Amino acid sequence: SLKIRDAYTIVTCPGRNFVTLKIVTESGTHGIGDATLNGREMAVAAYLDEHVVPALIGRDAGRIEDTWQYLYRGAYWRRGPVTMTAIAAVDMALWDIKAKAAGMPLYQLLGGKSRERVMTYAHCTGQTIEDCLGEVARHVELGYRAVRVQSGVPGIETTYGVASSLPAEHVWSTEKYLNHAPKLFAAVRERFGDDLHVLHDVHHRLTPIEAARLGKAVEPYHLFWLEDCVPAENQESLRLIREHTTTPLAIGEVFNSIHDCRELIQNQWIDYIRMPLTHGGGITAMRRVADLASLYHVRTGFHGATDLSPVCLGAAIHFDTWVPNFGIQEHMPHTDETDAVFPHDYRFEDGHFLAGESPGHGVDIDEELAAKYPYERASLPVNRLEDGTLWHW
Amino acid sequence: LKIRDAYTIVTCPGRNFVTLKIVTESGTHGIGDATLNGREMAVAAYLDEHVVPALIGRDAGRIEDTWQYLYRGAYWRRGPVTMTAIAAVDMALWDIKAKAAGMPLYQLLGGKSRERVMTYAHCTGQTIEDCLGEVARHVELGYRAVRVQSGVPGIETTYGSSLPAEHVWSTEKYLNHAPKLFAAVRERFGDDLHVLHDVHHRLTPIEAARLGKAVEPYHLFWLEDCVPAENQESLRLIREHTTTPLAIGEVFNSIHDCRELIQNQWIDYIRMPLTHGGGITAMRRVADLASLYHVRTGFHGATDLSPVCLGAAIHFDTWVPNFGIQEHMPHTDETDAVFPHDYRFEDGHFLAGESPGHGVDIDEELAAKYPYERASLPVNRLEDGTLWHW
Ligand SMILES: O=C(O)[C@H](O)[C@@H](O)[C@H](O)[C@H](O)CO
Ligand SMILES: O=C(O)[C@H](O)[C@@H](O)[C@H](O)[C@H](O)CO
Ligand SMILES: [Cl-]
Ligand SMILES: [Mg+2]
Ligand SMILES: [Mg+2]
Ligand SMILES: [Mg+2]
Repeated sequence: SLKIRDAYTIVTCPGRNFVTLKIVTESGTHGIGDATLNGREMAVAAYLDEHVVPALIGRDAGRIEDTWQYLYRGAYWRRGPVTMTAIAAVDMALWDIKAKAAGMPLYQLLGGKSRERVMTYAHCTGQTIEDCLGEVARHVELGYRAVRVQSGVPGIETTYGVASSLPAEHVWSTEKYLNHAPKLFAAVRERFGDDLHVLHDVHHRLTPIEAARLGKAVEPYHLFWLEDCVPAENQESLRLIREHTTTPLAIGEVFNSIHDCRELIQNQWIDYIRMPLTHGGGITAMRRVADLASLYHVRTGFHGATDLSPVCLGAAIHFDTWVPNFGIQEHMPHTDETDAVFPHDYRFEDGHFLAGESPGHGVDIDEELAAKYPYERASLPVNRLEDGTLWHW
Repeated sequence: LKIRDAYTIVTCPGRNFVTLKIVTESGTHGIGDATLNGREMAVAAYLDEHVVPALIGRDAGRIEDTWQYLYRGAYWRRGPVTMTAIAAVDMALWDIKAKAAGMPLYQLLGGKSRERVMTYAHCTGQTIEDCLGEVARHVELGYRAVRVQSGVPGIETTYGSSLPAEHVWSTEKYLNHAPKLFAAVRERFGDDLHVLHDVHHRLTPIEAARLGKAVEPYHLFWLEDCVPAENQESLRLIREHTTTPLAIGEVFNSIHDCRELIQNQWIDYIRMPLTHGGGITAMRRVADLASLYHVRTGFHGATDLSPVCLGAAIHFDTWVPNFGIQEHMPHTDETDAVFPHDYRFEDGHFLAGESPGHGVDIDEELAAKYPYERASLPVNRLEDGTLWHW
C-alpha cells in the first residue's frame, strides 16, 4: 500500500546545516523533502518532529493535495517560514514517492519537458570592481551565460555578497552604495560586452525611491534583473520602482506564500519570482505561483543558494524543466561532503543543469553518512547603519 | 544593564503553555508568553536554539532595537512561529522595563484610559435552548456581553487523541440555522445584552454577506472570522453587503496581515493578541493604525494564551484609546496557580494590576509538576471528505 509507515527528520552538517524529511510507505518505497531554513533550522525540525510527523503515520501517501491542505489549513496558524518549510518538506517527499510509483522522473509527472536544459547564473564577487571582473572572466570560461555581480563599496568594511554561531554585525551606507554600484555594471559591460546576462542582488537595503534611482542609473547596462530592491512585506513598496525604471525586477526569496506576492504579480510590479520549493510550500504550491506569474509575463528565478539542499535543487531542476515560464536557475555549488550525503542524478554542464531521468526527483540521502556530521549552530548576519540603526541585511 | 540569562519553561497545567523568562545582571526578571496552540514545540525550539543565545549580553532596556534585531535579523520575516518567539521576548522586556520604572505596565504605555475592561463570555449548547441556559447563567455572573454558539441540526460537530480530531461540516445547514439562534437570544434576553458570534472561517465571502444581512435585525456586537483572510480582499463583498459589525484577526501575526483590512475600512475590530502579534511593541502600532479608521481592539483571549498574555493584555486594554472588548475564557485553577498574577475579574470586567511589570510571574517549581502533553487542534471536512477550514 501507499500508506505511510514511518516519517522522520534527519539533521546533518556536511559543510552547513541541512534538515531533511523522509517518508517511508508500508511497501518500503520512500520519498524525501528539503526542510532547511537557514539560521532557524531547529524550529522547522521541531515543527516536523513534534507536530507534523505523528499526524502523517497511516495516511495515504498518494493523497498529496489532501495532505497539503490538511497541513496548511489544519495548522490553524497559516503561512510563515517555519510553517511553509515544514509543509514543503512533506510535499516534496510525497511527490518523490508519487513519481517513483509512476516510474517516471518528476518532470514527466508535471507535464513533461518544455526545454532541453536549464540555464543558470553564477556568483561573481570581489573586493574591488577589478576583483569581481576577474571572477566574471573565470565563470564565463566555465561556460556560464549569466553572472550575478557584487563588489565592495569603498568607505564601507562589509557589503553583501563580498568576502561565531551568533549573527555577525555588518555596517551599511546606502548613499555610498548608490553612487558606487553603477560603476560596477559599467565595468562589466566595458570588459565583457553585451551578450552576457548580468544580475545584481540589492539584498533589501534601499527604500523604494532609492531603488527607483538605482534602476534608472543602471538602465544603460541592461541587467537581467535587479533583485530584492526593498523589503516587501508591504507589496506596494514595489510600485514607485516600477513606475520609474525599465530595469527588470526580481523578488521573493524571503517569501513563503502566494499571498506574499499575489499583488506584486497581478499589478505587474516584478519580472521574476524568486521563492524556491523548500520555503514556498513545495511543488504543489509553487506550481500555483508559477501559473499565476505566467498570466502576467512573470518568469521563475528560483533562489538556489547553498542553504537549499540537493533535495531542493533536484526537485527544482525537474520543475524548471517542465515550467513554461522558466526564467533562470541560481547556481551555488554544494560542497563535496554535501553532494556525497545527497546522491542525485541532476547534472551540470556548460553553464546549464540537466534534469535526472530516474524515477522520483532523483535525489536520495545516505543516512549513515549524514550521521557523521552533527548539527553546528550558525546564524545569518545583521546589518546596522553607521549610527547603529538595526537595518535590513 | 545587560541580559545575563534567558530560557523557556514548558508546562501543561490543564493545557500546554510556553513561557520565556529573561534575567538581568541586577537580578531583575521579566516573562513573556510564547504559546502557539498545537505547534508549541516549534516556538520552544525557535527560542531555545536560535533566539536565546543571541539575547545574552544584550542591553535589556533596548526593547525597540531587540524587536527589530529579531524581526529583521531572522531574515525570513513574519509567521506564527517567528512572531510568537518575538512576542515572548517583547513581553518579557516590557515586564522588566515597567519593573525598572516602578510602574504597572499600563502607566508606561501612557496611563489609564478607562476604569475597567469589558469582557465577553462563551455561551454554548447543543440546542438553541441549551445555549440560552448558558446565556442566562453568564448574565447572572455579570457579563454584559456573550458569544453564542449552538449545534447545527443534521451535523454531528459544530465549532464552539493527541492527533487532530476530525469534524464534519455543512455550510448550507449552518447558514439556515444560525439566524434562529440570535433571534432566540434577543427574544429571551432583550436588546441591552451585547451578542457576539464566531463564524470560525467556514464561509465564502458572499455566504458571509448573506449571513451578515440575515442577522442585522439582531444587532450583533460582531460577526467574527467570516472567511479565511490570507487574501484580505476576501472581506470586501461582506462589507459592501452588510452593516453587521465585523471582527477578524486571531490567526494573524503581522500588521502586514491586516493593513489593507483596516485602511479600506473592511472590519470594525482587530483580534490579533499580544502572544501571536509580536508583543506590545507591534500591537501598539496595529491598534494605532486601527484608530485612524474607527477600528477597535478585540483581543483574542482563549485559554491557549497564557495568564502572562492576559495580564499584559489587560494593561494594554487599560491604556489603549480604541479599546473594543476583551475575550474571557477563564483558565484552570492549576494554570492560575502556575502563573500568579494581580489582575482581577469583577462584575463582567477586568481590573488591571497595580504592581510593577505586567503583574504576572511563573512558579517554576509548580510548572515542573505538569509535563508537556501533545494536543492538536481539530480539522474540518465537508460531507464529501473535502479538507475544509476549521
Ligand atoms: O540571492 C541569494 O542567493 C540570497 O540572497 C542569498 O545570498 C541569501 O542571503 C541566503 O540564501 C540566505 O540564507
Ligand atoms: O474566538 C476564539 O476564542 C478562538 O477562535 C478559539 O476558539 C480558537 O479556536 C483557539 O484559540 C485556537 O487555538
Ligand atoms: Cl512561521
Ligand atoms: Mg538574493
Ligand atoms: Mg475566534
Ligand atoms: Mg458599492
